[PDB]
Amino acid sequence: GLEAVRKRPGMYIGSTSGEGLHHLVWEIVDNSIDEALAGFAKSIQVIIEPDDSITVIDDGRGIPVGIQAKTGRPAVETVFTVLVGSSVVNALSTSLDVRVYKDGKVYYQEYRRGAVVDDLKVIEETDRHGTTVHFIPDPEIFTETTVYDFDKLATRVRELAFLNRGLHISIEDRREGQEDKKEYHYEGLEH
Ligand SMILES: CCc1[nH]c2nc(Sc3cnc4nccnc4c3)nc(N3CC[C@@H](N)C3)c2c1Cl
Repeated sequence: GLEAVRKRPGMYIGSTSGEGLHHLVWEIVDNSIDEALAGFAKSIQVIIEPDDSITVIDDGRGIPVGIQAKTGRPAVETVFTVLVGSSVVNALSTSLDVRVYKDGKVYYQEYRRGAVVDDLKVIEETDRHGTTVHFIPDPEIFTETTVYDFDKLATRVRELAFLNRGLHISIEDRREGQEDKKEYHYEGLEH
């Protein structure tokens, strides 16, 4: 399964250079965009964390957490563990954690180099809804660079806001000595 992704990442993300590093972000962001298209997500935050890890936060419905008859596993686990790019991001990260905010509960699971740490667990109560995915790209895969380009991300985030008119989407850099944030929103009929 995902071991094939770790051994031939070039076949899944096109490059293991800086281009592939940035592709990981879009693979997660695209899923949040799909949930905006479904009509439920209204805002997406992309964050470059101080350690060059990535957090993507949306306010959609939250990935389904119920057990599937075909797998006997929660749907959210399958999203990240079965090879449509979320599992690819998981495989090529040292760690990925998902929090699903749904029906008053926060459901949490984490993976390490693609492998499950523990069963999905309720860790908190919540009044919000959505999905938060955080990942640390694997330097064993991204041997050229693990350092993100804020302008590169910002440029595409702006493009995505335009193509998805009505969406709120932001990009934030939390790295030392260069903290920045840009927020984008193109108006619909209310304009
Ligand atoms: C933060 C990134 C994110 N946000 C996400 N938000 C949702 S919300 C959602 C999507 N589809 C549904 N279909 C049926 C019922 N509930 C749904 C909720 N789903 C997700 N899935 C599900 C399948 C795959 N596209 C990933 C994601 C993902 Cl990944």
